Order: sequence, then structure tokens, then C-alpha cells
Amino acid sequence: MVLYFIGLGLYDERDITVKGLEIAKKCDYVFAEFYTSLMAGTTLGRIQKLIGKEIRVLSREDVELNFENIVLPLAKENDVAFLTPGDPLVATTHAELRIRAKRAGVESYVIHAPSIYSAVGITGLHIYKFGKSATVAYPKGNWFPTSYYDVIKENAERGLHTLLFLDIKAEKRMYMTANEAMELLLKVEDMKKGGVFTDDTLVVVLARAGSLNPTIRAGYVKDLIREDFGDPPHILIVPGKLHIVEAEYLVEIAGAPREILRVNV
Amino acid sequence: MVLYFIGLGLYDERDITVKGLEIAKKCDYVFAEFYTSLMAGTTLGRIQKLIGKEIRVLSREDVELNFENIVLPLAKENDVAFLTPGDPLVATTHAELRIRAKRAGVESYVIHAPSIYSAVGITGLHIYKFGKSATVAYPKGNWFPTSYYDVIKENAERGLHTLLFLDIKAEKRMYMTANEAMELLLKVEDMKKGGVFTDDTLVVVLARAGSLNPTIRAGYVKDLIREDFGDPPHILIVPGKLHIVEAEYLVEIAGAPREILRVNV
Ligand SMILES: Nc1ncnc2c1ncn2[C@@H]1O[C@H](CSCC[C@H](N)C(=O)O)[C@@H](O)[C@H]1O
Repeated sequence: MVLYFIGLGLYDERDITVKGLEIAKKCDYVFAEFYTSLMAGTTLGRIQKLIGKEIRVLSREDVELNFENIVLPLAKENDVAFLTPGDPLVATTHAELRIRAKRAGVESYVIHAPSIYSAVGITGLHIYKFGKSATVAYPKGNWFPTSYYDVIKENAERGLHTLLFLDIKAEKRMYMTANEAMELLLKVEDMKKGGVFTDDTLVVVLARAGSLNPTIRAGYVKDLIREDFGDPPHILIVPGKLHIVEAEYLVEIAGAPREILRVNV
Repeated sequence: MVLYFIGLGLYDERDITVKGLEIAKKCDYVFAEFYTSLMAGTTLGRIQKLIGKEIRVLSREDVELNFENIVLPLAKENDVAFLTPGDPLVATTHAELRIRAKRAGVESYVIHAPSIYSAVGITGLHIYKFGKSATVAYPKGNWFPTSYYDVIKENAERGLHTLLFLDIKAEKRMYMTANEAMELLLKVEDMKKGGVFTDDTLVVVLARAGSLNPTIRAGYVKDLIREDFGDPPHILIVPGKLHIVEAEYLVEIAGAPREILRVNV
């Protein structure tokens, strides 16, 4: 009688850890949510096939409002698993679900999986140099979010890189592209005018991390803003001051302009 | 003609992803390094048994100085795998190895796995609030490194959390404990008087992330500095101001004192 939070990883059903798979295979009931992120290289059927269990998919409302009514009751007399894309506790509010488990008298365990938060290491930028992270959210009605702009400014001022998670509307199947994120940032720049994000800003785009051939591109906004980075999901990164080795990798592997090799120490 | 950088994950031999395992099994040659970090919950023998392949371990010199003489040659006419603890390319020196592969006319692909960088999400602390990361190094002789202290100060000053990787003697397989790390930080504080790390500082300890039974503890230095957190590896976190949700998770899941709900939020 336990509840497992198991990550499925970055792109396809094989991104789950062996540990996660062996445990999931022996669970009595398996639930999952696919609104926190997009696994562009698999399907529900393929995941169900690998795990050998029927997976009941829950919506954001089912989880946030009724996790304790849909999942926990069964976990009191059975072995239950809750699957999520990437790592179950990264850039989600799932951690709070463990408190609900505790209050319901259900023990919970966490099985990690590859997360975009660490996968950005494939961009060649030193992981320790990433500062505060942010999410570029779709404007709605008369509300235009801009907090992510201040995050970039604060990090850049310290010479730190900024990871920008991009918005997603799973039910409407809308996945923000790096292009849309850039357009939104240029608009915020025109408004706040802090010289934080302009056409001359160096940015890095990582699309479909986890696949064998993700798209990794670095360059100036003026050149990348209309570039096709392939299918979603996408992540946008605004580097801070670069180490020479970071620049070399962006040039050699991400096709960045050779001029960035000349860092301004 | 192909080199695969495959992550082994967090703690034991089952932390590799299904993708990594299946690729590793089909490789003609398998190399590995255990100097960036160790896999405390398993052994080289258990890893070999799972992959069903003999594994040649490479030292830091083998990699940094002779990667192109030891690994790439075989990668020219065979499928070769390079196993690393955690997620590949999180360790700062690994990215460059992909440039070496390119230079040698060898294709390289990255198969991700869980990293402690993302696994800390299990502490209940929001991942976006983590700032710059640092490593607490053992002082030696006349050398007393303290840059990690400044990292904490700069992050906390901006309300950000600080992830502290603890020193390790890979060869001797000796791990710095969170207790030793706290002792060191108090020493640095007494030297800098920045008021950054004291007996009243709230800290979080995560031990054996990846294991089904990690130790997650939160509390003030004065109370945790002599506490037993179990077997290595240990990770130390100095959180910044907490969101009430983070505090409630630390209290309910990490046994933090109720006091944090009024002092650190
Ligand atoms: N494979 C991938 N490639 C690029 N971006 C990705 C990605 N997976 C997730 N993201 C990014 O992160 C957002 C979801 S945030 C949830 C992240 C998840 N728990 C994890 O551990 O990765 C997406 O909208 C996208 O911007």
C-alpha cells in the first residue's frame, strides 16, 4: 500500500529509468498526467506497452483538485504509481502532493528521471553557471506577464545563464516555440528598455532534448528569431558572460557565429 | 563510427535509463569514468552484470589527456559507449569531449539520466529558485578555498537557494559529509564575518538521492551539525527565503521545525 511518483523522462518511453520501469511493472494501478510537459517522441500506447499496464490519464483539475479522491484511496490498499513527463518534482507543483499522501496515511516514494533542467548541459554551457530560472507565459486578455524579463536581467548582471521554460497548454495542444518566446521578450524590452534582450543578444535554443538528434542552436536574436527549430517542446536560454570553452562548444556543436569565440573578459 | 555518452544516474545500477541500457548493451566497447562522481549504491561488477559487457574504467588523466587515444580510435570503426555517473555533460569538462569526437570524425550522441542538479526537487524547494551552484572543497596545506561562501551570499541576498556539491576523493572513495561541510562553512564565516552561515542558518541535507530511502532533513545548523544523515553521498543546500509551500514540505516531509514557518518565510 504505497504511492510512487515516477518520472518518464525527456522525450520517449525509454527515458524512464530501469528502476522506474521495474517498479511500475509491479504496481496494481498506474495513473499519469501529461500536461506539465510534452514528450514528443512517444505515445500513451507505447508507454502502456512498455509498462504492461493500463494507464489512467488525469487532467490538471483531476490532480490539483482531486488527487486525494482519485489516486490516494487506492494507494491505501494497493501499490500505485503516478507517472509524469521528465522528473516528477521539477518545475511542477507535484511536491505538495506528497503532503496530501502523508495526511491520507499513504507512504510515497520518488523515482527520478532525466529532466530538462539538467539536460541543458548538452548546450555546452556550464550547469553551475545557471542562475534563477523562469517561465515565459502566454499573455492573456489585458494581462502581459513580464517577470521572466527581470530574472534574465538579474542573472546576466551576475554573469549567470538563464534557463527559460516555455509555456504549454496541453488541452489546447499549444506549445510555445523559442521563436514566440523571443518575440515576447523583444516586446518587454521595448517596454522596460533595460537593454536586457535585443536583436544583438546571444541566445541558445534546445529543442526536443532527450531525442538522439535534438536541435541545439546558438546565435543572435535577429538571426534566430525566424529560424525553424523543429517540433516542440523548446527551451530558450539567455547565456551570461561565456567561458572560452563554452563559446567553443556553441561554435563547434551549436553552429554559433565564430565571432563569439572572442570573449570580452 | 559512433560514440554514446550515457548517464548512469544517481545511486545504483538501475538509475540508468532504459534507453541508455539498451544502447550500452549493443555497443562493441564500453568505457566509464568514476572521477567526476561515484555510484555509491552499486559496484562496477553490478553495473557490468546489468549491461552484460566488460567495462574499462578511465582515470581523469585518461580522459582529459588521452580521450582521443583511448576512446575515439575504437569509436571510428565500432559503436562505443562512455558511461558517466549522473547526467552526461553536467560535469563541466565533459562537453568539450564532444568537440574532440567531432575533430576525429566521430559522431556522438547523448543519452541523459537523472542528475543531482534536478533531483534536489525532492527537497520540496522550487527548482526555479536555485541560483548559482558551488562545490565545497576540502582545504589543503596553506590553501583555504572559500568561493562557495560567496556564492551562498549572492544567492541568498536575492532570495535564491544554493546547491552545494560536497568534495569527494573518487579514488579513495571518501565522501565529504554534510556535517563536515557545515563545520567548514562556520569556519569560513568566522573568517569573513559576512553573517552568511551561522548556527541559526536553515539548511537542507539530501543524502543518497536516487535511493528509495534517501535522507531528507531540514533544520538549523546548531541542531543538524552533529546529526547522522546516513551513508554517502551527501548534498548540502542553503535555501533563501521560503515560499510557504516550500516550508510546509520541509516540515511535513523533511522533519523541519515548525519555527521555519515563521522565521524563514
Ligand atoms: N525534451 C525537452 N526539450 C526541450 N524543452 C523541454 C523538454 N522537456 C521539457 N521542456 C521544457 O520545459 C517545459 C515543461 S516544465 C516541466 C519539466 C519537467 N518536470 C522536467 O523535468 O523536464 C516545456 O514547456 C519546455 O519548455
